[PDB]
Amino acid sequence: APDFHDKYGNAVLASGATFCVAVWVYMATQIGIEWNPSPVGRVTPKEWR
Amino acid sequence: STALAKPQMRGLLARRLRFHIVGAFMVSLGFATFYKFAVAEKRKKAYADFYRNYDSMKDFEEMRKAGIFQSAK
Amino acid sequence: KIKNYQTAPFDSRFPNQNQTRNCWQNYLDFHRCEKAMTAKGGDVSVCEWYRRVYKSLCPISWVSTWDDRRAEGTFPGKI
Amino acid sequence: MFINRWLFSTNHKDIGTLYLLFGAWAGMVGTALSLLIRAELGQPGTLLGDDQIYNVVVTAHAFVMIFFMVMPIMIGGFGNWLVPLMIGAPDMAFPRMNNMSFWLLPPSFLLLLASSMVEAGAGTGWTVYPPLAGNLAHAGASVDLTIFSLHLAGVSSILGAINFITTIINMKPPAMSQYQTPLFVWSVMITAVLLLLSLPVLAAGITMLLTDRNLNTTFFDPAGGGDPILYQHLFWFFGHPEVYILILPGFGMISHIVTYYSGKKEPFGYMGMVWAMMSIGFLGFIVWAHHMFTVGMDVDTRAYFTSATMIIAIPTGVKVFSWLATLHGGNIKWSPAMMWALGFIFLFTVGGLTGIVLANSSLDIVLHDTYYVVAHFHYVLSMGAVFAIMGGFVHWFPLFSGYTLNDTWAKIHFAIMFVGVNMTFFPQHFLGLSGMPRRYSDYPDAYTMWNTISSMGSFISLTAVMLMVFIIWEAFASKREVLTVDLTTTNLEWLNGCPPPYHTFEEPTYVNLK
Amino acid sequence: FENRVAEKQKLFQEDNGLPVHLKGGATDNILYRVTMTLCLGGTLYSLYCLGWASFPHK
Amino acid sequence: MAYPMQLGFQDATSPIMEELLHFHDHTLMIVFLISSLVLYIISLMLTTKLTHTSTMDAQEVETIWTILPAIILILIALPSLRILYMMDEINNPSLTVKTMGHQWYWSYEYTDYEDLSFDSYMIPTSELKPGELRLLEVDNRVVLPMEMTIRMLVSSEDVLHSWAVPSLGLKTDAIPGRLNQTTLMSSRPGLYYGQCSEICGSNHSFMPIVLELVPLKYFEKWSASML
Amino acid sequence: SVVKSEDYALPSYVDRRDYPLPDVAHVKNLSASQKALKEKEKASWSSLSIDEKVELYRLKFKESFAEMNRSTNEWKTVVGAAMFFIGFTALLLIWEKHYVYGPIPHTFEEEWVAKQTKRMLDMKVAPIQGFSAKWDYDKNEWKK
Amino acid sequence: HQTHAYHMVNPSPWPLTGALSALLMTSGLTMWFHFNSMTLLMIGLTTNMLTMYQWWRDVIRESTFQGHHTPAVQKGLRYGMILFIISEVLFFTGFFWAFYHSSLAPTPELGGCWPPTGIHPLNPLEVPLLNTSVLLASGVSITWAHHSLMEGDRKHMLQALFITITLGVYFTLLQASEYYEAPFTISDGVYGSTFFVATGFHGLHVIIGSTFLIVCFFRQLKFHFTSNHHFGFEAAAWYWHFVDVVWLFLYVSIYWWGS
Amino acid sequence: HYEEGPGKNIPFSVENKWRLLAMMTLFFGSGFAAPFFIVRHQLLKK
Amino acid sequence: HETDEEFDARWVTYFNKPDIDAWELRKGMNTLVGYDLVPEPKIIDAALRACRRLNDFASAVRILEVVKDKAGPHKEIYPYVIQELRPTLNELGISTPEELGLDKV
Amino acid sequence: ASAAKGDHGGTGARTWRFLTFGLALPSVALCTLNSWLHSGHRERPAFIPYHHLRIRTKPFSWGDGNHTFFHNPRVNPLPTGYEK
Amino acid sequence: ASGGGVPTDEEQATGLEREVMLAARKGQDPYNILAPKATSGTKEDPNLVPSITNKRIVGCICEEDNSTVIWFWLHKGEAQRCPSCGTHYKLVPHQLAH
Amino acid sequence: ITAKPAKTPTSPKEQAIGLSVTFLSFLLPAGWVLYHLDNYKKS
Ligand code: HEA
Ligand SMILES: CCCCC/C=C\C/C=C/C/C=C\C/C=C\CCCC(=O)O[C@H](COC(=O)CCCCCCCCCCCCCCCCC)COP(=O)(O)OCCN
Ligand SMILES: CCCCC/C=C/C/C=C/CCCCCCCC(=O)O[C@H](COC(=O)CCCCCCCCCCCCCCC)COP(=O)(O)OCC[N+](C)(C)C
Ligand SMILES: CCCCCC/C=C/CCCCCCCCCC(=O)O[C@H](COC(=O)CCCCCCCCCCCCCCC)COP(=O)(O)OC[C@@H](O)CO
Ligand SMILES: CCCCCCCCCCO[C@@H]1O[C@H](CO)[C@@H](O[C@H]2O[C@H](CO)[C@@H](O)[C@H](O)[C@H]2O)[C@H](O)[C@H]1O
Ligand code: CUA
Ligand SMILES: [O-][O-]
Ligand SMILES: [Cu+2]
Ligand SMILES: [Mg+2]
Ligand code: NA
Ligand code: NA
Ligand SMILES: [Zn+2]
Repeated sequence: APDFHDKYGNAVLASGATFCVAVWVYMATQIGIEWNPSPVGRVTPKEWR
Repeated sequence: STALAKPQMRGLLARRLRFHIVGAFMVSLGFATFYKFAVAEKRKKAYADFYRNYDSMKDFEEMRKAGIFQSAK
Repeated sequence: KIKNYQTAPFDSRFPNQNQTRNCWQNYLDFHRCEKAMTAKGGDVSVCEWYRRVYKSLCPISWVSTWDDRRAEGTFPGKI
Repeated sequence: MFINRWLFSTNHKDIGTLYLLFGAWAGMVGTALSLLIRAELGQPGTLLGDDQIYNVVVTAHAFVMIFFMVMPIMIGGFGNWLVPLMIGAPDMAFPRMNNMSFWLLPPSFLLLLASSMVEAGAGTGWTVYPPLAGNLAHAGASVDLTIFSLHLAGVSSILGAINFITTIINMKPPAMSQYQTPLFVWSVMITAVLLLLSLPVLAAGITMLLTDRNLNTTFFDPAGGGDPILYQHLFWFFGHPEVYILILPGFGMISHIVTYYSGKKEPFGYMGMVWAMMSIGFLGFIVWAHHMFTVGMDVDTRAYFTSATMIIAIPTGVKVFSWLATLHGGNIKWSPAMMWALGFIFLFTVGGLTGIVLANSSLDIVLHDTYYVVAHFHYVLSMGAVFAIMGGFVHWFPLFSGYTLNDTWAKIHFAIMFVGVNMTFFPQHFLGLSGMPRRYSDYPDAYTMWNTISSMGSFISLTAVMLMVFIIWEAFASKREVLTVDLTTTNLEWLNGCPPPYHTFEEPTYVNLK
Repeated sequence: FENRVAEKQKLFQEDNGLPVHLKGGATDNILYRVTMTLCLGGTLYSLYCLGWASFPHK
Repeated sequence: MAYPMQLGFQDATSPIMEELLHFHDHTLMIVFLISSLVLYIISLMLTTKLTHTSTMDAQEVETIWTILPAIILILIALPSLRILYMMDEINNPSLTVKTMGHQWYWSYEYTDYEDLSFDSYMIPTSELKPGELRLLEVDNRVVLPMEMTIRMLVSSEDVLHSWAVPSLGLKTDAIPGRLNQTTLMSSRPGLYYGQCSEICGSNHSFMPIVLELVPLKYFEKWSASML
Repeated sequence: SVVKSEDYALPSYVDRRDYPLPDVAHVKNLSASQKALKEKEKASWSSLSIDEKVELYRLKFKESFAEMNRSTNEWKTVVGAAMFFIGFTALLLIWEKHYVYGPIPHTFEEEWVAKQTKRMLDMKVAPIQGFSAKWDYDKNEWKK
Repeated sequence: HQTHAYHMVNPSPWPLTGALSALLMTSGLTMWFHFNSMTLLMIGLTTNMLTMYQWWRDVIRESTFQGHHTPAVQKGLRYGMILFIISEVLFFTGFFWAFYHSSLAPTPELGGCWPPTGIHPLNPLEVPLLNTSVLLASGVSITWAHHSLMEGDRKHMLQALFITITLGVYFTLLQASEYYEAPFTISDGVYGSTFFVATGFHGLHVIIGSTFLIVCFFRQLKFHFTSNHHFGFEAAAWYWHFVDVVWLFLYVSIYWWGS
Repeated sequence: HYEEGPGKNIPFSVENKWRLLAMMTLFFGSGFAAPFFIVRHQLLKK
Repeated sequence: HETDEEFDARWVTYFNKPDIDAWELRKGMNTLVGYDLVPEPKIIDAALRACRRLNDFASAVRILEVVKDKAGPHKEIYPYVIQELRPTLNELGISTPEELGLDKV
Repeated sequence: ASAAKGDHGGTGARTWRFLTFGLALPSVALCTLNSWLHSGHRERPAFIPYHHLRIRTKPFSWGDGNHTFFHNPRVNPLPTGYEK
Repeated sequence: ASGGGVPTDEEQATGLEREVMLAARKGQDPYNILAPKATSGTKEDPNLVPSITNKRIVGCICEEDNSTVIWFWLHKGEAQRCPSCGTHYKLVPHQLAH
Repeated sequence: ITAKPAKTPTSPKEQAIGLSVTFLSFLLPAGWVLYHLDNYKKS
């Protein structure tokens, strides 16, 4: 007889995967976290003195 | 049809071990070669090339003119 | 009489990272030399080298504490 | 009856159970402190306060995880449950003294909590170095409550060590030599010798700190002719053996797990494993000053401590390769406990290798008191001692309780924790090499990205810890009672059923000499 | 002095189900009760003292 | 100083720190190789249905896995100890500078000739000038002559501290009642940063070090101006 | 058939591919017809039917090798559930950033960082490999 | 019914009361040091003595009166006591390390010399030498006691054991007088610190060992020991030789070489 | 004697799974909560 | 130590013992499968005939299954062994696991 | 060494009693003689307020906080000198 | 020089200590202090395993110096064999301590 | 290992309840404290 994994395995995998990606991408980009990446290739240096 | 030939039946696990350990050893030499060329020697040459014609007084004068020093304007 | 003093040179008696006894010994040597010279009718300028060395090596607060204690009568070294 | 049984116990299983419950509770405490650390560091700036509250939290995190979680679980818990069963003994040599070893630990933990509640806590580091820890820079009762906490934990372990050594030497079947006792039994006995020799030296050092603080001695105070570095020698003379105390019982449980889930009757190279554990225990006593490479020691001394520290890799490597050779040709059972043990082998090896980097005094100048050290020791503690604990707990939970865990939940638990601990600690190598110091509540801006990832990792480990509690609850809630266990012929602790009767081996095993 | 060990061996081997720490008689129970009362009483008081030392007294 | 997303050591500013870089590259390759080998062999042991569970003879293979690690350890210890004693060598400094650690700032004393000493405190974040680095700048930098051998002497007047400058490979503990010695030689002018490296109370995180390396003539005039 | 807790000291059945012949039969009690089947097994096995042979196997053994070695879909549940709880953890991290963390220091404002970057370049931070080495002082731009 | 020779101990309250007594003594010391009060401390010391008294009473009941100490149980107690003494050796070892560390490298605050400037050590040929002869002599008398017990001689056992105890008491009274007469104190820098903490823990161990010998003396008076079974006396004798050997190391290191 | 067997060799009851859940929640929850409340106690002093 | 041929002969002799009992049959097969080899047809032949003397059809089928299992991924070994045993299988009436449907998951 | 006695026929109570009364206790009696002889008070030295001595970083938990536990007025000066 | 007054074990040992003493004098080991010596271990000459109940755990050290011990319950009845080396063991149940 | 079927089965719904209660018991008191940190500090 089919067990829990035969019945619900595909759906747990698919839904867990999709939820996990969505909420980490959201947390990583949408709530103002400062990653402080490298300025190399990204920041235009500005006169400071 | 035709009979099947007798295959090797003994020491199959030991044979697989021998073959993959030698493969691990040849990969280990290949990686050390890559590492010695991509990291260690690269670092040796970046430092040597930097200092070969390095002019420390000219370096200082650039820093001084940019205004970074307390002791030197 | 050998000057152009820049800083205290390497001393083989004190070759290790811990330099506490180098500072201490030259402090004692200077004040021992000064006491000998002050009494016996001589001149402290012969003591100058020790004074330069201990001034180079010794934290200001150590000298100042040791000086205070010599004044008080409580300096535990022999001078 | 309840009081008779659980407060007045003279039974090695019940006392073992008390130690597992105590360590589990301490692990919740240590986990919360670990999250407070990573909340402070999870974004630049100041969250809780300046370095005083922060390092009270760091100090408590270390003491709780070491003395109230790992040691009571490995030694008090697994050692009391398994050691007498594994040699067919009817109990420990000193079953009533065994109970006092346990009951000294809640008082010890109360003194540590008290220290953090009075004054401004003991913000000293778990090394408690003076003068920061003396009566001028840490005036008031917190540091003394810390010292007394350690005294009680130290008495608890010293009496335990005496009990374990005596039991393992004196209470085997008369035909069984020391070279017919299982590897876990060896690992406990060697751990107990280390405890016996090392803790009295810790006790002497913290006592001298107590008297500098309260009786006007000056062991560590230069104004009296004392020396702050003397304290560091006495502490690390204990502190290096202590980390081998923290891992040796783990090594023994790993040997048993890997043998069991490979379907083998015995670990590869038994005498080599015994040799390796004794060699590690011995070399562990002659290397302590590698915690002191920047204090100002002569260069020949640094050269000696470099080389003697590095040699420990040789016996340790024999154990790692012998575990691999035990897997070789096995009928591999991919149980949750086997996953913990496999993770252990690889991730303990990584952290052992960064220990070898740190053994080089020259390089350690730059790495010492940086997060490279923090990364090293969490690979061997969060992914080493803790993985052996989790592997041992899942494997023997059915023996101790009579009930099975849900294996699928336990695999889920492993996977979450594995992601969380590596995310937490792997980036700390970079923070270390690039110069971030230890025991900082805040860091220059450049260190932001790796601190942010490291704190996110600590939250993933939190989710695994919470899930663990649920998994234990589900087991007791469903009551799936054990029926048959494989390989009992080479795993005697299972042979009296699950759970074993209160009294086992009332009639001793029969073993002849031939 | 005379050797009375045999009498004590009879007393402590009497088949009355008492644990060894109470097997000497009612004086054991009194000593037990005094000890445990002082330990439990003293522990509550240590908790009171912790609670007191946990707060500043200006 | 360290820069964002940095993986490795700060660039070397002294020959000794350059030696440590190459020695770390050498040791890290060995760490990678052994770690990888363990991971690979683990995966090998776990990927076959073939079995062999009878008793296995050990003493043959234990020779290999004791001898090869011993050799590897010697290949680490040799360059390790060469650098150790190279660091210890006599050098004849031109200048001695003392630093005393305090809760929570550093003082510096240049007393070879005049009585020059001063306090060096973190610039508070509210007072940083634009471009300046949070938690790292000080009010009075440790000005020093470049391309010269300097004796640094390190102690403390209260609890332990530790005086560190990563890009010069320097870390020397600051212990009261003790005068620890280290040597410093910068190949380049510039600004070089470090931080207190022993726990020392409430503001441990906030007592940094900044060296300002300049030509000898500038150092001499700065020194005269600081009397 | 039915295994009891109180039987732990007795030889027991196991299906293990490395222990092909366990210490006891899977089924020890036999019906009338199973008894007759065991008597017929004492004569030529060529006279046993296929069904009789399967039944003799199922008396001795519980599962066959193919059955006991079968793979499962358990990995899907494990990996999917792990990703769920890792995803749950981001919710904690969202909550923490919203309700616990205040503003980060002003040194992370875009204009501060641009000026600090110029100043780091002016002091030639890591000029050999790590930082300034990646800036082109001649073309006044980041190296390609 | 068991058919092994080991002792299944009745469930006991004394582990708990001993552990709580440790809480009460340590929180008591904290209150004494920081809150000017001795109450918790005196309660802990009282419960600690009560615990020891009832626990070791029970061991006597279990052995002399109930017969549970088979040879296997005795062998275990032998190992236990040996291991306990090893742990006490390592405890003293930390205090000798402190002493050598400070005296072999005397710091400038001391005058750079040992004994420090201003310290006037005791003469090691006066009372310290007397103390040495006393403890050495007690090592000889306790050995006479041991042999008398094995030979079945009750009177000479008691006489030798009484002489041993009298010597232990003598040492303690001599040491207490030396402490009072000493012109240096525990607050006199690292000299006074190492001197009084190391000899002070040694003197505590003399008092513990003397108490243990007195217990054996009254148990002997009550005929508990047989000519072949008397492990409590053997343990007290081993502990007594340990106290003797520690003295000799103190004498040579601190009183004589450190003078 | 004492009770023997699954669920009986332990100082807490597993007879009702919901009472068990409440006991385990208080037990582990109190351990995890304690450092947060000590942090709060220390901030609320000064 | 011994040649491959001496090993196989010790094992053929073991199972051919006329009055081998059920315990010895199980002990032999359970020990044999611990080795890093798939047993030669002549060994399996002797074990199968021991099954016959013990009136144990089911263990004969199990022995065939374990030959297959010991070959691991080398899918050519088991059909070779069965090929070689076919006259014995026919003489004894031993159906293969595949003929019994016992290779179905 | 062999000290310079002899005996060793066997080891017994009688021999150890011989040693107790014939060597150990006479040794104690002789050192008791030597010590209580060189007894008597010695001139206490001039008081110098050395900063490495008479340490006080925290008051003692008894008395007035300034007296050591076995304070002897005749030979133990306070931080400010001898008592009067 | 030497009277008496110290009791002997024969006079004053009690309880289990005395039972062990007295049994040892008879050459007996009811409390399992000694290791039993093996027979040849055949079915004719099996190792005889005393017990006060109807089953006892045996540990079999199959070959001298094996570190691995093979454990199993031995039950009243027909002799059983070590699952590793085949040597024969037979339980001999009895009456009041061994 | 083999085992009996559960004597008191814990259905998916019961498990969701035990899981939720378990997490809330860790998350809510610590959340309460961290939420009110400001009140504690700038008290
Ligand atoms: C369980 C805990 C544990 C363990 C087991 C270890 C194991 C080791 N540790 Fe670690 N360590 C700590 C916990 C631990 N450590 C802690 C808590 C601290 C910081 C304390 C503090 O300051 O708070 C610390 C600090 C520490 C330092 C001080 C660094 C500094 O503060 O600047 C050093 C220096 O040598 C060190 C080295 C080692 C070494 C060489 C090992 C070796 O035992 C590892 C040996 C293992 C291997 C090498 C891997 C397996 C081997 C092979 C596969 C064979 C081939 C390998 C080679 C050929 C190299 N450790
Ligand atoms: C008569 C000969 C023997 C004398 C014994 C007298 C009491 C000592 C008891 C023994 C304890 C030993 C060590 C305690 C530390 C210090 C005591 C040192 C011995 C002593 O008694 O030192 C005295 C000072 O006592 C003082 O400070 C006061 C000390 C009182 C409080 C003790 C402090 C707490 C002890 C901590 C114990 C920790 C135990 C270890 C646990 C280890 C767990 C593994 C010296 O007197 P003084 O006036 O300075 O100089 C003499 C001048 N005429
Ligand atoms: C830091 C760098 C470190 C690098 C470390 C690298 C390790 C490399 C390891 C290589 C191992 C090579 C080992 C060779 C051992 C050979 C023993 C042997 O020769 O084999 C046998 C001895 O067996 C026995 O002990 C049992 C057989 C196996 C015995 C040895 C097993 C070792 C397995 C190790 C697996 C890898 C684990 C370590 C990897 C690091 C004898 O076999 P037979 O065929 O006669 O019996 C079969 C019967 N027939 C054939 C007659 C039918
Ligand atoms: C000023 C003081 C403050 C602190 C308080 C210290 C107080 C002093 C306590 C002194 C120690 C007294 C010990 C009494 C032990 C009596 C019990 C006993 O001795 O029991 C014996 C067993 O040994 C056993 O358990 C022996 C177990 C005894 C070990 C004791 C060793 C000393 C430990 C003391 C603690 C030291 C702490 C030091 C500081 C770090 C009984 O076996 P037998 O003698 O063979 O008799 C049987 C025969 O009759 C049959 O024929
Ligand atoms: C490091 C471990 C911690 C990880 C993160 C924890 C995740 C937080 C779980 C929720 O915790 C609750 O959060 C509410 C906010 O969502 C708080 O209510 C607070 O906020 C509500 C909304 O503003 C008000 O209604 C309430 O009265 C006020 O207490 C509440 O007290 C707190 O228990
Ligand atoms: Cu100064 Cu940390
Ligand atoms: O300690 O490593
Ligand atoms: Cu270490
Ligand atoms: Mg440090
Ligand atoms: Na922070
Ligand atoms: Na004796
Ligand atoms: Zn056997």
